[PDB]
Amino acid sequence: AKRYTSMAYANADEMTFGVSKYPVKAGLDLEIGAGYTIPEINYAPRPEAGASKEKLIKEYERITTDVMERMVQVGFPAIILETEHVQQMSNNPSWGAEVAHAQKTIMEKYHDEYGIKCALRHTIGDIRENREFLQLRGDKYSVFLEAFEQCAENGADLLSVESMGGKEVFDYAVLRNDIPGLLYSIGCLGSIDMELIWTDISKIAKKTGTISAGDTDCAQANTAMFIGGGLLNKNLAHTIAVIARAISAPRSLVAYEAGAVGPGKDCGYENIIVKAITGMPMTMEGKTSTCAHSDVMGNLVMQCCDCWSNESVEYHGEFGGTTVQCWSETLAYDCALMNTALETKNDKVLRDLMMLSDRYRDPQAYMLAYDNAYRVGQSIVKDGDNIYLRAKNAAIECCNIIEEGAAGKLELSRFETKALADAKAALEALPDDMDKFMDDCLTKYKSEVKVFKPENYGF
Amino acid sequence: AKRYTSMAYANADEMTFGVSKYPVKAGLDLEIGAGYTIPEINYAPRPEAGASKEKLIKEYERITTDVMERMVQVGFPAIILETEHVQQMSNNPSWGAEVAHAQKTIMEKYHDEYGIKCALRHTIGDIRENREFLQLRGDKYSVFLEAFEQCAENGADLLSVESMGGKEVFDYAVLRNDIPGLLYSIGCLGSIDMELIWTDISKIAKKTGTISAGDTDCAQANTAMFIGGGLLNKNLAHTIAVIARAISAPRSLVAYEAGAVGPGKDCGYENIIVKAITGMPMTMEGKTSTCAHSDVMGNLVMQCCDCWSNESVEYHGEFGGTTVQCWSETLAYDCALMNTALETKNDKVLRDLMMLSDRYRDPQAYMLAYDNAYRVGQSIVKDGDNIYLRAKNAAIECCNIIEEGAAGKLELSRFETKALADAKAALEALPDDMDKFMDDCLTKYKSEVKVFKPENYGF
Amino acid sequence: MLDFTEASLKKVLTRYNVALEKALTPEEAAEELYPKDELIYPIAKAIFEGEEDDVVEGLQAAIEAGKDPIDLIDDALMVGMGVVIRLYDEGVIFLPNVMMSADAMLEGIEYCKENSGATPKTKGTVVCHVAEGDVHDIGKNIVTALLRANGYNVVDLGRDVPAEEVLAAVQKEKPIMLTGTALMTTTMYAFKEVNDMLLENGIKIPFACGGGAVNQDFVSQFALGVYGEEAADAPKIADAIIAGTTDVTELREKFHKH
Amino acid sequence: MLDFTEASLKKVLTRYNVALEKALTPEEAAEELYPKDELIYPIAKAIFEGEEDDVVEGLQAAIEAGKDPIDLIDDALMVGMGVVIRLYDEGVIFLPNVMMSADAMLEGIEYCKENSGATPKTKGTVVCHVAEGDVHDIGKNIVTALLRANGYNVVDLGRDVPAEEVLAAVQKEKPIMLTGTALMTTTMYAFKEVNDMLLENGIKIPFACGGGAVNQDFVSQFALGVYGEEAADAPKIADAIIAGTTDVTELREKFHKH
Ligand SMILES: [K+]
Ligand SMILES: [K+]
Ligand SMILES: [Zn+2]
Ligand SMILES: [Zn+2]
Ligand SMILES: [Zn+2]
Repeated sequence: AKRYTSMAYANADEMTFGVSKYPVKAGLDLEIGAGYTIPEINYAPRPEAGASKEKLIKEYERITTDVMERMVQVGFPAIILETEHVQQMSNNPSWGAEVAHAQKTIMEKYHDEYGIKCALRHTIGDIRENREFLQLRGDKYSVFLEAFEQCAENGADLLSVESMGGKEVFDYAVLRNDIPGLLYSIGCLGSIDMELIWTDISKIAKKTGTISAGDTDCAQANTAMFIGGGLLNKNLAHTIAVIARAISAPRSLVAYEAGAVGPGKDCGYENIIVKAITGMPMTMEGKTSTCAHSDVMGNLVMQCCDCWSNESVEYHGEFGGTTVQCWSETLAYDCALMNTALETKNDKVLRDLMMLSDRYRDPQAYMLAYDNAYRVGQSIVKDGDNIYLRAKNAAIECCNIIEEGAAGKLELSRFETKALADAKAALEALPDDMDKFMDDCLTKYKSEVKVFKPENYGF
Repeated sequence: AKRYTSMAYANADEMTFGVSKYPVKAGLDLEIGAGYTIPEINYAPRPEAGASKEKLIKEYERITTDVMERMVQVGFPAIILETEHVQQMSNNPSWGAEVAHAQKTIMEKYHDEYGIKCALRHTIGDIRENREFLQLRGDKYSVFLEAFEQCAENGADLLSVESMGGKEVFDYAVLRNDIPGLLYSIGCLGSIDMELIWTDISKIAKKTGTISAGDTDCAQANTAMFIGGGLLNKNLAHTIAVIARAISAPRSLVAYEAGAVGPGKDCGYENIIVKAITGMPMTMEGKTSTCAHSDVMGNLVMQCCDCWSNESVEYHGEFGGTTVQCWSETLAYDCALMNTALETKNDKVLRDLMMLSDRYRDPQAYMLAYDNAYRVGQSIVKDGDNIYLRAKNAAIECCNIIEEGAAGKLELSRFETKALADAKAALEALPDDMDKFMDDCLTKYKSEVKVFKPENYGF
Repeated sequence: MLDFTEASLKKVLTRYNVALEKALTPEEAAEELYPKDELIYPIAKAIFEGEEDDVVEGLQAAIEAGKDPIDLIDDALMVGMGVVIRLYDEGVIFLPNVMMSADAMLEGIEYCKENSGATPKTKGTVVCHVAEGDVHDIGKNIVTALLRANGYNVVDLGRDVPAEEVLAAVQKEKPIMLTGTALMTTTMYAFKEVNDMLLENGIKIPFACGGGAVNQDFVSQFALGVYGEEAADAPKIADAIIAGTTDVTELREKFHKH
Repeated sequence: MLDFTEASLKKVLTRYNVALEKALTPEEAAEELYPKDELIYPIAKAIFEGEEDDVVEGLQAAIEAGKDPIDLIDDALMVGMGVVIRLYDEGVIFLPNVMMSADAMLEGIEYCKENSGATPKTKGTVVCHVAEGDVHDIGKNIVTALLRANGYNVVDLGRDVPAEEVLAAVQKEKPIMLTGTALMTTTMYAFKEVNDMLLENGIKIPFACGGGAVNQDFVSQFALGVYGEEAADAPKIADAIIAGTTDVTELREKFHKH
């Protein structure tokens, strides 16, 4: 709704981890972006626990107890718990609500005993879909909103979702090196959907005195990343994955335009670009989220993180204790290193060290390096009012950034270089006018993708 | 054999991570302490894999393939695999040999294709024991040696053991705040057994062209730490755990005196002291070994590591891939940060940041801080020819160190403080003459500990 | 901000993929494999390029300067495709290049389906599905695309597919092979229902199981189960049914062992 | 090298144990709990202090100025020990203080043997063992102690214990409760052997299982199995046998639900 047309920071060099321009106060005495990074632990219940509401509540009480116990045994000052709903917690609003209430109760107990700072994030499933297609504005919509407000009324401090707007056209395009289809699905359909939902979520957050935290392009940009996989895969050019990431930034940006205040969702790798624009805090994930997946920017993503996440891990036993204890201890220590750097005014060198670790590992890391991310940010805000053109700007800026890198020390394969050159040309041939582009794609994808329903986006 | 009476380094500030004064060359184009840190991945097969030799060999093949595959997919330039023998691999020497062979074969295939540097470490089991007692010089001794040489002849690059000298008296002493018993078990009995085995181990390394790597006081010092547990535990005062650690330093030092060259075993937290004395490279484990256990010095132990380990994890599936893959990726990334620091001449500040992170977390961490570790180093070499007296010096120096800490910003509980004070007085009441102490202890533990067999120590 | 020297970077990481890339460009590589049959040529090249118009254009001229109405599928489309598949296995091209190519071929097949009545011939039917409760499409689609692109008829049962529906389709279509894909722990056990309900109706065909949440040990507790990790493993196992092996134990022996 | 300001240290970590420590020294806290019975007092202070030389001397003086050789077990030794356990529970003293006190008390119990003839009496018999293949003593030793401290009699079967031998001990001593401790995945399965081989010999006493490698769902798969995660759980689960609960499912209801 209220679009960004300038940057929150004067230059990339002002950005650092654990501080952001507009901090968020939430939960039990916690502050985010306020001069300390925070570990944010994620977890998935075992398949059996999903059988009933009571089994699910119990599993999450074991998770929460195990986590808070570990934090106080190792002396950590602060922790965030993120509960990513299984579908049944969102489809039945009161289920997620009762899990939220049960978790908050154990956290309040540890906060009263020890004074440990903490907050709870609930991430509602995007349930606006059936077996045949997306139903972004249908019957499930009202249930979607009830899931948010119920969890907000019963203990959740931060509200997030990984929304599905444009996912269907994305899925078709990403498999086909259809760059304009990437632009339309992520930058356009995604942006439009994001504005609808985030407007409502923020209203709910305000009414219930909780925080409208943010979204992630996980359904599109992360999918491109996983299909791309490691350095030796052959399923998606990494030079195209990175372009998807560039476009994801003005899409994810819309949450904040529409009332969200951060921290953004861990799996929003694009959050570095978003932070450079909004000056809001963001959670990141990388080397300590390998329990969920491999990535090629393990250290770099820490560069300006405010919260540090393990993404997800099943809840089960390891020699060192419970899965959620093992990873929360590692996240917490990573945050201790960063906090020691802040307290001693050595954050900037450490931020640089983190960035440089991965700058040259892959075009996907290269672009996300805080200086290059800020550059992408600049390219979006110069047409900030225009959801299409800002996204197109980002995509081409991305291409320029990678080309420059490749002319220095970024070592791309011939194949990667070609895919990049093809996509830049595809992007430069597009019209500047949004309507022109929106209309051509509407009729193109209506035709090429039969599961694509324009009513999902108010068309 | 040849005792240390001076320090390899002129002062603590010369110490850093990824470099040691005396580097170790080994395996497939790998170098240790040569200007880069190296991840060292550990693992335990599932119970089912122990049925037959072939299932065991198979499990290790899967582990090895999974690790090498991940390293090349994420662009990591180096890796060490450590296989800690299950008991059956050591009791039947050819079992360990054949696992060694199957692992090296795969490692060669990857090294040939991609040029990734790697080395294989086999850690023989200390099998010199039966159901009723230690048998450190019994019939099992020759089998013990056969394990080292068979593995060394069949692909193992580094040779290690976690040896049990003094374990029986330690186990008795640690439950009783018997500080002198700690001194005797670890410092005296431990040191005597260490010299026997490491003379033979080194002889074998030389004969087979492999590396006599080093030992760990796991069986004593780590037991004390694990019983000490978290900050809120009530099983062993942390001020007694750190004393046990200080004494382990000259015990573990014996391996090097007797011919090992490093890198020492990961669970040798006292390796920081050992490095300061010897200038030899050492593996460490902390924040990224939480799959095996919690500790109270997650970041500090990186301060001067040469290799960086996850200690151990069961081989099984996680969302992100196989357990050895998730943890190897985190280790390798931790190394990448360190190596970037080195490349840009920022290692010393990062070293300080890692150290300062945990310096105040616990007395166990405070002492292990590289400046304090060095000081404990100095207290050892000033009587280096004398194994009792050097150990007593370390224990008393440790007490001094924690006390100075406690008068500064180290915040000890009353209970911790009293227990330190009781231990210092008990150490200070002991005689300087070794034979006296040896004789007092011989007769005291003969009477108090029925499983104690003086012949295990040549008495 | 910090930067590396060339020597430093070289020490810190290695993009292993760069040095393993073959010298020839995809185009040059394709050129070494195209038939020089003048008539079949510009079709094979058109498939490789994912350029559907040129596939049609090239098919119109080949039935006018000769015949082969239905044959052009095998003589021109499946030869063009055999080039794409080859280059994909050798890693000189990537998945999307195969997808674009299969799209261009499918439109070239259905254009033959309009100048025929003859009904085309396939190596056999394969039924594909995603375990019920699971929306994860991609891996199935890549199994779908590879199969078709290797010369198989594919009835793709779609996403949240509920067993009863699978049973019914192995009946309607009598396929040589069924495939399954699961990605959530909350979902892999729909391979149960299907394996049991194929047995509880007397059906004995290979059940190629794959998916992120799935490994070689999980599919072995099923008599019909056969693991494939790569999507490129689906047609490779389907070809072992053209060879005669219906026995699952014998398939496992020449396909398992990871 | 770097150091923190006080303000900074306070932000980066918290030694949570420090603020939680009660004000009374252990010494003053035991003082409040000692029986003020003149002749019994020096023996209770002796037990807490874990000082055996003063335990005998205090006991001798007690049987001289009064009577009660065997009676002092429950009047002078169990009362002092009960102070020790309370303070351990409240966390004002640590394990090694409990151990030294148990050493001191056990050396008192056998000095009461030397003036008895009458036989001492206990609340039942517990057999304790570590799984076969397993060398991890410590947890078993803590369970041992806390059992001997809560008034029970314990035959300690030791380390690497083969099951045939658990049978034989359970037969001889007719215990009310069997404890087992396993620490390795490679070793927890010795509870199988034990459980089956008790049912196959028709015994139905509760088998309370613990150790690092073990959890609730694991012990529940055996019929005789009870879980207890902490060592304190050992007497608490044995008190319910003395309360008259022998049914595993009845016992589990109170003690599972972790
Ligand atoms: K997620
Ligand atoms: K070990
Ligand atoms: Zn996500
Ligand atoms: Zn160890
Ligand atoms: Zn696990």
